[PDB]
Order: sequence, then C-alpha cells, then structure tokens
Amino acid sequence: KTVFHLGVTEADLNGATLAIIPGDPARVQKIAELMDNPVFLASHREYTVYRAELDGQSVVVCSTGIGGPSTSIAVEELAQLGVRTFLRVGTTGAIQPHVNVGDMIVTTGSVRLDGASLHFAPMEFPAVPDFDVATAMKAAAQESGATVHMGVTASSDTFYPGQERYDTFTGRVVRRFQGSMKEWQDMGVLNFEMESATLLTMCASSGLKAGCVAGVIINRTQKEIPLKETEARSIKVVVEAARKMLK
Amino acid sequence: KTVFHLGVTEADLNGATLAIIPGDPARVQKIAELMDNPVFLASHREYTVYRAELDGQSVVVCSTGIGGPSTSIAVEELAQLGVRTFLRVGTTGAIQPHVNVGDMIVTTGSVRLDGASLHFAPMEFPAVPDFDVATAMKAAAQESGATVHMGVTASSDTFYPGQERYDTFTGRVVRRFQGSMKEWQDMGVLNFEMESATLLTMCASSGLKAGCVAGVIINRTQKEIPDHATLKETEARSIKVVVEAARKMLK
Amino acid sequence: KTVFHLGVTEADLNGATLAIIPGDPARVQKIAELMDNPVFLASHREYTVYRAELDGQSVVVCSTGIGGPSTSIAVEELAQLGVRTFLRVGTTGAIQPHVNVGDMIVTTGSVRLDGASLHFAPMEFPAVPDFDVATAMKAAAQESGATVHMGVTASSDTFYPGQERYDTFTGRVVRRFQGSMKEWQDMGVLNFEMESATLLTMCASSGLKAGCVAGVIINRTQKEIPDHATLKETEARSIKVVVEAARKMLK
Amino acid sequence: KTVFHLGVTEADLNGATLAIIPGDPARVQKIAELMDNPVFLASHREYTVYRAELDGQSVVVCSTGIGGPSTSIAVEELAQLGVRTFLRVGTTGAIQPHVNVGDMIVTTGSVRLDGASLHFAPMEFPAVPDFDVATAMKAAAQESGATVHMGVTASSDTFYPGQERYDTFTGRVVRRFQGSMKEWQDMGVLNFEMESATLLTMCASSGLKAGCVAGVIINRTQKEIPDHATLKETEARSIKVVVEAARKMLK
Amino acid sequence: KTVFHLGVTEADLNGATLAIIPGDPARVQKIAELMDNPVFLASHREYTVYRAELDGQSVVVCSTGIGGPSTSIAVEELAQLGVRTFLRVGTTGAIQPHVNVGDMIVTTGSVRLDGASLHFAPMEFPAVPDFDVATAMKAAAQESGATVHMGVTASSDTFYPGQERYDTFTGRVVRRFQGSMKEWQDMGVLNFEMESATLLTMCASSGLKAGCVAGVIINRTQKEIPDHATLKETEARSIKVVVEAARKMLK
Amino acid sequence: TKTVFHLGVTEADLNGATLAIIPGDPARVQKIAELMDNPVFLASHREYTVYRAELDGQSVVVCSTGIGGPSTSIAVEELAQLGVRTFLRVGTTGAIQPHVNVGDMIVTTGSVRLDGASLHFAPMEFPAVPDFDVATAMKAAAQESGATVHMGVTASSDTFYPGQERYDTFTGRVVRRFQGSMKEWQDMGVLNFEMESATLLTMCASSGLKAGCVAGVIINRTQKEIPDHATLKETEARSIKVVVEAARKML
Ligand SMILES: Cc1c[nH]c(=O)[nH]c1=O
Ligand SMILES: Cc1c[nH]c(=O)[nH]c1=O
Ligand SMILES: Cc1c[nH]c(=O)[nH]c1=O
Ligand SMILES: Cc1c[nH]c(=O)[nH]c1=O
Ligand SMILES: Cc1c[nH]c(=O)[nH]c1=O
Ligand SMILES: Cc1c[nH]c(=O)[nH]c1=O
Ligand code: NA
Ligand code: NA
Ligand code: NA
Repeated sequence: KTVFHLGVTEADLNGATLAIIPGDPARVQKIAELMDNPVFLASHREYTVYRAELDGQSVVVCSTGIGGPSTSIAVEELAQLGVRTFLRVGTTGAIQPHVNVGDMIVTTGSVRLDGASLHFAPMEFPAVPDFDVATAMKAAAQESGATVHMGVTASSDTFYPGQERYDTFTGRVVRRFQGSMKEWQDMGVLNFEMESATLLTMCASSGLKAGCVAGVIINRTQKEIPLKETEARSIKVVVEAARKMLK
Repeated sequence: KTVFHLGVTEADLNGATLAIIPGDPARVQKIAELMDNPVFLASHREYTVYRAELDGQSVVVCSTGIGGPSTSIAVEELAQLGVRTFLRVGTTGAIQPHVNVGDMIVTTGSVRLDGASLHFAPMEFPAVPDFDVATAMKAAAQESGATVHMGVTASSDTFYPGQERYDTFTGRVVRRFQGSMKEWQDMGVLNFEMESATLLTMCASSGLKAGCVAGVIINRTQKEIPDHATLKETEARSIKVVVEAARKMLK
Repeated sequence: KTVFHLGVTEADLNGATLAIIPGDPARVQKIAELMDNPVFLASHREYTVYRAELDGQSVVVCSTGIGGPSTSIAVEELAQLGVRTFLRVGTTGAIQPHVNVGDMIVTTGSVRLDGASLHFAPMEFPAVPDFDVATAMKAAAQESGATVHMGVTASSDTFYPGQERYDTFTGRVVRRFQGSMKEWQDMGVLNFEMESATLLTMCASSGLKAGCVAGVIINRTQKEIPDHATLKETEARSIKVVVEAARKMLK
Repeated sequence: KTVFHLGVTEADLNGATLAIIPGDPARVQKIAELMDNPVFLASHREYTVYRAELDGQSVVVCSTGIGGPSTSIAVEELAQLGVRTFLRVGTTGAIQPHVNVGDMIVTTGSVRLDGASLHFAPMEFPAVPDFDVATAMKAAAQESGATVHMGVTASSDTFYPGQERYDTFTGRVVRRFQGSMKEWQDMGVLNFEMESATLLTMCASSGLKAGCVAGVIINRTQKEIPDHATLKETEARSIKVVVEAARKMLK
Repeated sequence: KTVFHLGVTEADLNGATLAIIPGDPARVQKIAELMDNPVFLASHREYTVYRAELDGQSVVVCSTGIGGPSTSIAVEELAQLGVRTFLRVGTTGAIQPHVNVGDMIVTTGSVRLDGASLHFAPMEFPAVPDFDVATAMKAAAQESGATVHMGVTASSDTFYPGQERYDTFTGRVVRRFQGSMKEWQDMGVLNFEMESATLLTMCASSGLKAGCVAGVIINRTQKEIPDHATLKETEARSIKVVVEAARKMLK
Repeated sequence: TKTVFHLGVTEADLNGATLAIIPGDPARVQKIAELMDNPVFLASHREYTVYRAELDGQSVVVCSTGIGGPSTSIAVEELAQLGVRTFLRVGTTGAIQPHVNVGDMIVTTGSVRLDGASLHFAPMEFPAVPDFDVATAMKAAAQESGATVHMGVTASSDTFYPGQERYDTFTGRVVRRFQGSMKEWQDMGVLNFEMESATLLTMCASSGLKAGCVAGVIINRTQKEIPDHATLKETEARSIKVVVEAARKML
C-alpha cells in the first residue's frame, strides 16, 4: 500500500519505527547524511522522505512543512507505515530574556494556539511529549555541551499575529493575541513555534511517542525578525536523541 | 526588504498586485507558463514563487503548502510586498451526490474547521470571499465549459479526522468530528479542503481580496473510480480557469 | 396546511415560492403595492402578510419583526408553506467613513453576533447569502443608480450594547463588546443590523435561498438622528430595489 | 426626552416606574383595561404602549415582540424613560408531565439558550429574577386559585430547533439541541419560552427589577394544539395575575 | 452501605432529610449544639458529620471543605443516604459599598466562576436556589433583626485570582479575571464566595433543594477593620439564622 | 512577619523551607512528616494541617490540601507567599487502563484539565504539565521502591462522581459533556483519574513554581466504581515513602 501524500510504501522504510521530522524539506538530506547509508525515497509537495541507518537500525527522515495541518498528514501516513516514534527538530524564537540565541529548548508541554490539535483531542487535553523522548532529547542536548532549557512552548497556527508580530501588512493583531507575548512571558513560556501543539497532542492521544527540540535563532525581547550554526547543532542533537531511543 | 520565508523583494514582483496561489509548489510553473514571460523568483520550503505577465500586467504565482498556517505566511509576506488580490486554485473532493468529478466549485463561504482563521478574526466572523473574485471565478469556470457549483466549503486543519476519515492508524475520530460529514452534507456543504477558511478570513478582515476555485477530483459519496483522462483534464481546466479569473480581475 | 404564528395557509400564498421579508410590519403594504394585485392576507403579532403578483407570478411579503428569533419563526413557517427564496430588505447603520448615508449595502457574509444562528449551525459555519440572490440584489441596487457596497455586516442580537452604544440607561457595555466597533471597522465590516446572521445561517444550512440588501440611514461615525427627507428617499429606493431583485430571481 | 423605537416620551408615561411587558401587541390593551384610565400612547413595529393607573400610581404596558433582541430594545428604552421594574407575562409550553395545561409558572431562573443575554453579561452570570418580583408573582398566582410552579425555564432564541421540534421544513435539529428536551426534563426544567433569559439577565445586571409569570397553554409531552376555551381561560387569568403582582410591587 | 468519603450509613442519619452544610469542620459541632441531642457521627478529611434534632426531627450537619469539588462529594453522598434539602451557611466578604459588616446575604443566583457546576449542567443553566429555601432563609435572616440583601453572588474556584486579588506571590491575575471585580460590582453582584455555584447548580439539576445564606464579615470596598465584637456577633447570628431557616423547612 | 490567611503559619515557622510535600488528607501529614527528621506540628485550620520537618539537614514543609483544586490553590499560594518554590503532590487514584494494577504508581506527565481553578491561572490552551525535574525525581523514587511505575496523562476532575463518569449515584445520570468520557480518555491513552493535578500543575507551571504528582492506584475502573477501602493501606504506605525519596532527590 502507498499512502496518499508521502509517496512511500512500508517496504521502502525497511522496518523503520522511528522518524526524525524537520520542517524544511531541504533539511532532510542533511539529517540523513549524519547517519549511515542515506537513501532518497520520495519528494512530493513539502514532503521529502529519506531513510538511513543508525547503529544498524533503519530510521526515516521526513519533512513536515510548516504548521500542524501539514505535519498531521505526515505523522498519520508514517504511522500507517509502522512508525511509532517521532522526533521533531526545528528553529524557534525565545521569549524569555535569559534564553540566548544558540540555546536549545526541549518542550515539556505546548500552549495549544493551533487548530489541528483539536482534531485529535479536546482543548483540556495536554499537549505533552512522551517522557522517554523528552528524556532522550534533554540528554542528547546536554551531552552536546549546549545550554538547554526544559519548559513550555507556545505553539501557534501563524508566524505573525499569533506570535504577536506587528511589523506586518496590517500592523494589527486580533484581540485574542493582543498582549499575548507578555502574558506568555509572565507565565514562564520559553519560546514560540508552529507545530508542537499538533504533533504532541496527536501523538499523546494516538499511542505514538513524540518530542520536540529546537534551536533558538532569535530572542523576541530583542527584535521581531531573524542561524547556520544553531541549525547544524540542532540536527546533531536530534540524531543523538534518536540513538538514545533505539532498542 | 527581503521577506523572511518567501525570499523575494518588492522589486522582484515588478509591480504585481495580484497573486495566484496554488497549494503544490510543482503547480506554480504550470500556472505561470499559461501567462507571458514567466520567471522563477525563489524556492524556499514549500514556497515556490514565479512572476509573469497577463495582458501587460505583472502577476505573481506562489505556492502555499498544505494548511492555513503555511498559507497565512505566504499571503502576509506577499501583502507586505504590495499584493492585494489572491486567487486560490486547487483540486478537491466533493461530499454531495450531485457534484461530479470534473466539476468546479467556487466557494461562497467556508466552515472554519481550522485554527489560523482565529488569528485574524473571532469565530463569529464569516470566512467569505471578495464578491468580485467569486464572480470572476464563476464566469471563468462557466466559460471553460465546466459544470460549476457555488456554495459552502468545509475547511479543515486535518486531512483525516477533520474530514471524518476512519481508514487511519487509530481508526478513531474525536467526538467533535464524529457524525460531522453527514451534518455538513445535510447542511448543503459541497466539499472539504484545508486552506480556504484561513485564506478567506485573513483576507476579508485585512483589506485583501480573495477567492477560491477548485476542480473536483473525488466524490466521497461515489464508490466508482474516476478515469485518468478525466483527472488530467480537470487539473488542466482548473489552472486555465484561475488564469482567466485573474484576467477578469485585472480588467 | 396551517402554521402556528403567521395565520396564513398554503392556499393563501397562491403558489408563491419567493418572499420579500422586511422587518417593519408597516413596510409590508408599501412593498406589496409596488407589485400587481396586492392583497392583505393576515396580521398577527409582528407578522403582517400580503401577497402580490410580479410578472404574473405570486410573491409573498411578510414582516419579520426585530431580531433573529422572530425572523426564524417567519422563515420556518413560510418554508412550511412552500417558500424557498427569501429577500431581506431593511435599514442599517454604517460604520465605515467611506459609506455614506443613502448608500446601499448588499451583505456578502455576516458576523454572527446573534444567538439564533447557533440553533441551525455551529459558529464555524459561515452566515453567507445565496450567490444568485446576492448577485440579483447587487444588480438591482446598481441599476437603480445607487452607490452600492458589497461586504460584511455585523449582525447583533441587541441594538445597544452589541452595537457598542454608550448613550444608554447604564452607559455600560459588557467586556465582549468593549472596543468592538473599532475592531469591526478595522476588519472592514460595513454596517450593523439585527437579523442577517440568523436569516443567512438558517437558510444556507436548510436548502433555502436568502440574501439581504439595506439602505444606509445613519453612519455611526457621524450622527444618530436621520434627516427625514433623506431617510424617506433611501427607504423608497430600497423597496424598489428589492422588488427588482425579486424580478431577477423569478424563473 | 425621546427614544429610538417606542415612540413615546418620558412625559407620556406620567411618572411610571413599573411596566407590564407582554409579548403580543394585541394583549397590551387587554392588560391596560384591567387598570384605571388606560390610554393608548403609541404603536410602532411590534411595540404597542399604553399607560394606566393602579392604586393611583402610573403604570406602563408595553409589548416586547418575540425574542430577546426585540425585548432588549423595549426594556432599554423604557429604562431610559424612568421605568425600573418589569413584569413579564406570557404563554408557555410545559415540558414536565406533572405540569398541567392551565397551570402557571413563575420563573426562578432561566437556561440561557439565547444570544442577547450575552450582550449584558457573560454566560456564567445567572438569568435570575428579582426576588421581590418573583415573590409577588407567586402570591398573585396562588391567590387567583391557580396551580403554581416555581422553577427553571429554558429560554430559547428559536421556537423550533432550540425547543427540539422536529415537525418542521427540514425535520432536522442541530447537534447542540438533539436530545435537549430530555436533558432539560431530567434536570427539572419546567417549560420553554423565548424572552426570559434576555430579560432577566439584562435586568439583573443593570439595576432593574424583573420577573416572569406564564400560563401553560400546551404540554410538550401531550399535544401541540390547544383547546380554545381552556386557552382563553388561562390567558385571562394570567393577565389578572400580572396586574395583581404589579399591585403588590407598588405597595 | 457506608458512603466512601463521609463514612456514615443511612441508619446513622436517623431519618434526616435535611442537612446544614457549613464549610469549616470546626463549625459543625457549634451548629449541632444549637439543636437538641447533638451526636457526633464521623470525621474524615474535611468532613465532620453530626446529627441533631430540631422540633423532634432529625437534621444532619456536615462540613463541605473549601470549594465546589469537596462540596460536591458531601452533597452526593448525603443524597445517597436520603438527604434532599441542603442549607449552606457561612460568613462572607461583600463587594458593594452599601453592604455592611454584620448584614446577611441570601443568594438568589450565582455567577458560575467554578468548574464543578459544569459537571452537572452546561454553563447556560442558572445556578439558582430552591425558592422555598431562599424564602425560608430570607425570613429567618430578617426575623433575626439583621439587614438582609437578596442578590447575586460570584462563586469562584479560587480565593486569589478569581476574586481579583493582587496581594499574592506573583501579583498576576490572568486576563479572564483582570477588571472582573469592577465588572461584577457594576452588575450589582453582592459578594464573592467559593461553593454556591457548584451547590446550587448540582442541586437545581438533580432534584435536590438548596440555598445559601451568609453573614458579611468584611467589605472589599471599605478601608476600616471591623471590631472583634461585631465579627463574633455576625458569626453567631449566621448559624442561628440557618437553624431557624431549617426549622421553617421542616414538614 | 505576616501570617497567611488560611494556613495560620508565618515564614519564620517554616525555618527556611523551600519545598513542600502536599497530600490531600490532613491525617496523612503527620505520617509523611514522621518519615523525616524532627517533625513539628505548626497549625491546623479547616482542611489545612501543616508540619515542618528536616530532610538531609534541610527544612521541608508538609501541608494537606483538602480535596479539589480550589482548596489546593489556597495552600499552594499561601506556601509560595512564605517562600516555598517546589511542591510534591502524593495521593490515591483510579486507573482507567486495564494493564494498570492496584498498587502500581503513576507519575503524571500532563493532566486533562477537567477542573475550573486551572482557568484562574492560565487559559485552557496552556498545558497542565509538571516540572521536568520533579517528574524525573518521582519516577526514580517510585522505581527504586520496587513499585511498578507508569508515566503518562492523568484526567483531573472537579468531581469524584459525574466527572469520572460514575453512575452508581443518587441521580444515576451524567451530564452530556461527560457521557462516554471514560472510554474516550481510555482510547486516548489516559492512565487515571484524580482531582487536583490540573489545578496544581497549571498554577505552578504558570507561576514560576516547580510541581509534580505521584499517585498510588487503589482501584481499576475497568473493574468497578468504588474502592474496597482496605486496599488503601500498603499502597498508601509505599506512596509516602516514594514522595519523601523524591523530595530528597529534589534537595
Ligand atoms: C525564529 C522562529 C521560528 N519559528 C517560529 O514559529 N517563530 C520564530 O520566531
Ligand atoms: C480529495 C481531497 C483533496 N483535499 C482535501 O482536503 N480533501 C479531499 O478529500
Ligand atoms: C440605523 C440602524 C438600524 N438597525 C441596526 O441594527 N442598527 C442601526 O444603527
Ligand atoms: C406554547 C409555547 C409558547 N412559547 C414558546 O416559546 N414555546 C411553546 O411551546
Ligand atoms: C472574606 C471572604 C471569604 N470567602 C471568600 O471566598 N472571599 C472573601 O473575600
Ligand atoms: C480511587 C480514586 C481516588 N481519587 C479520585 O479522584 N478518583 C478515584 O477513583
Ligand atoms: Na505546510
Ligand atoms: Na421581534
Ligand atoms: Na476542599
């Protein structure tokens, strides 16, 4: 059977049960090449899929595109093909003054400022990572020598108003999000990104293990708009986290 | 002055104030070549951007990726660079027995089963197209010979549970969406897709003109499988139609 | 058959499948008399009902009263008696500085600041008109020589706090509506009225065709008390327009 | 001092601080003639207004029309003209088997199945009557010889789906209201009507005293078509009761 | 046979069908000793349970602890053992300048700023007392010589941010509650407490009779400190009043 | 110098403690404190019994919370005012997964917010999640004790009965929101029900406090609704050993 969007079969994955899921299709080959025997499988829309071998075990690398909706398709279709563990890596904007560019964040829970999470569980349900995955990501990030923060991430369906950016075409933010950055800062939230609420909610409510690690490329107390080094370190960390998840 | 995700500048757009926004980056060149002097501008992530000329006026073609969040970035960044009118095209399924594969749908309003629309306006606000764009799309669609339906589209943040698909890894659909397909069918909803609620709400609440036209490629109520010829013709017709709708908007 | 509130039977309607539905019972006779052979049918509560003939076809004119609840009863009972198309005409207060007193507005979608719409479809569903009715109303309004705006209307269950009026007994507006007029202005909303969200949602989710056209009698950025001759001229033009829109809907 | 809809001035009310507010404009004169020196003041739209005198004190009688939105206008405008106490009288459909046709109900709180109440207070706020008014209504109802029930009323923005009626044009009830009549029955709710949630919430949050008393004209567990003599008797007793409750409030 | 939290059996209650339910376990014995033959039954967690006799009839006194969740367990388990009427007593802080320390408040409805009420009825349902209990409490309170206020109480799941207290560890109040005290004050709300929304909603939707009476021991709007004597007298009066209200409820 | 409002202790009383163990039942406080050095009773008021003790030379406080988020929120706030920054919750729980056995322990990784008090600290979108260090310490302490330990999501309810979908109750009814909810949570992989974690974790995670929850399983809800009240002996003893060892790891 060949899934609707990803263009791969179960056989193509060579028994892989773990996927690393970056957002940018261009990052997929970079991650795969950190491992052994990388093989290009397919590319369609925002979904580029490779497989590789890590300590002799097959691993998939598959891009998600931006946002919960496109991520939800990739996760569902990979799960149909046997994948059970999902490691998200990406970039992020920090909102706490003490978090610096180049630091890494492992999400312990996400503020659900998305829509797709609600397609898996009502809002009351926590957007929480698998504890083993979060533990592996913390260990990999700390062992790398990075400065690592564990905490809550605000996960938004937009890059602009939902992250309270004003340098925009309208220069306006809807009532719901006015003052929201300060609110999240006061509540100890570490960072903004756009996929973790969907990923974590869908997996935690569907018997899949997931976690998120991100490299900080901007601090929103400094400016609104932004990283090559941070990105490179982040992907080395996620591969080491995958190594720790292998059985 | 280079936008963060799309990687283009205002000067790159050569004065374009109208964009055609398909979902699939591979479709961008296909639309652009229906116009004059198509030129590739950039490709970053799911965003492939071309410029072209239609009746002597610059037009942008930019893919959106799947879903409201990635669409919202492309529309915002294009608006920063002067684009004011957005014509969405794609292919779609339909959920009504009277809508056939190969037909076209022009959305008159969207059921907001998304999240990004709420980042622009509260749920009470209608996800509705600009009337001139919807009118241009209907006319272009009819002129192509297609059977055209005007009506409501259900716009979902998921392809699977939000469209009440059960053929999935878990086979479960959360309470909110159980029975939802029949509910929308009984309310006259024509089809599902994944971007219109965000696009229409963002634009209608931000001073931008938008509309959506789609070719029907599956019908959730029909067991039969559409033949390859029909599907090929439908994809080609859809992009011919959106370019003709753009021509009507530039007049 | 018979119905619970309107006091008319299917036979009374003489085969009418289209209704013009003003708010004020006193406007019913005025509208009917623009057509041929107007006949008074009944008056009970806020529901005054006439029949007339337009190009030889029976048309019913029925007042709705103020608000979604009373409108929902009239529409349901007219539908039980065979009516399938509903043309709303009324007065409105504009909220945009570029919309002048005496202009006309054809609603392309309503902000659902009502309660009755939720008795037909959840909030995500768009309060949008039938495209043919909206097209007919735009055409009739423009052909009359009026200045016509197509756009979003805020449809409120109250005249006072839900339209952010402070010159009231308490001078208070609940948190939900504080700052709301500025919010709708910034989102491009044209006007306030009190029935369109209910009417459009009910009809769009029930297989009925509906639209709304309105004459601007005040602008909220200006004064609250209309000038009498100006108001009379606007009201007269609005009912001429809605009758011409009905003519365009006849088959 | 004038108001926008009711067409009366403060002077017209002759110092009245209490209003009786039936729904049907035709009931206004019937209530007024139970008092001294009734005088017609105005009729505009669904608002018919009379003044009268009760034990030497001026009282106003003003119809509300159907639903919270039209009720909210009348209450606000009467409050602008000095009215501080509002006694609602109206018909109702009981939903409990132990409540008989011809009984009376005094509402102790309303289920807010409306929209206009939210324009005065968020949903958490209780739609509850002034305790003095409820007490006066219970006493007046009992003194008339009626069987009187105190309890919760479900107050709906629709007559049809929000009261879970299926004998309608579509025969559908939106998900929110499917099974709702059984749910309210099991929660001890007595009856349905369409104005109390708005009236009680707006008054309780605005420093106005309000209450509602109603005669039971049908029981939803029985039949929808009332017997004429029984209904006539119930309606006559209801208005005698509300006038006696007004007398008690003016003591 | 023995309820899980309260640790009592039906036989332990000696036929009681009425309970007085203070919050503080230390108050249970004090209330019981105002009646005849007080007998300690059990103490587990925040639940101290006594029985006593009032005019020859068995009455239960049972503490609830703080908050709706704790209260909901006590009410449920007592209802399993035959209790049908629940009289809540305590002391409270007022938010209206006209309410004085030493006055009594009888709740006519509660603002549902809790969570447990939603486990019995959706938010639309009114948190309202049984009319007989509220009537008995008003009579007992007035007969004591106290100044009594009938009105709305705001019932919060927190003591601190939900009552808009800023003198806290973080000094933060979440958006929902910023400005809320002034909002409730302007809407005429008398006081804050933490159990009535749950109690009243649970009982009103479950066929149980409930009400709440409280003595005012502090006023958020007055800067002075009440003296020890006045506070002592108010605490003593509140429990004498609830026992007299129980007397009025006995059949 | 101040004495907090409910707990009746001062900062000086805590001897520099920055960590609290917070069981629900006041009777459990001494039992936990005696596992440490130099336990001393500080205060008891309402459901709040407070001891201090020393663990590896560091002062620790043990404070009961009572049942539910509202009473828990008071204790946490007042302890934080006195310098406490880390909170370790221990309690009992009902498992809802068939593979979880009586006597197992559960460390909560996130809570389903079926409470009300959490909303007084953060909107519903915010995750009710523990501090990662506390959860890590609790898992290690639990494993080291020889217990079978589960990490996962906990449903945290404002009621013991309908919010945990118990039907062996006075009404035998569960409100629509909670009908079928146990099966839904089971299908979503939720491990267990309790009543305080959503409030505790949300309050702390949004207020700069570290918190976690560990619970001993005393019933499996796939088997029956009510625990025997005897299996709560060995399970309780091991649970408090575990929470003290988790505290040791945090210091
Ligand atoms: C840098 C960055 C990446 N992704 C986001 O969602 N927000 C940001 O600020
Ligand atoms: C065919 C199809 C395309 N896009 C969707 O979102 N749903 C569908 O069913
Ligand atoms: C003039 C006017 C009419 N109808 C409304 O609802 N609002 C207004 O301002
Ligand atoms: C009889 C009746 C009157 N009013 C209503 O709202 N419902 C009813 O059933
Ligand atoms: C005095 C007082 C008591 N109980 C509350 O809940 N709030 C208050 O202010
Ligand atoms: C045993 C048990 C304890 N606490 C709860 O909240 N639920 C349960 O089932
Ligand atoms: Na995407
Ligand atoms: Na009306
Ligand atoms: Na408690």
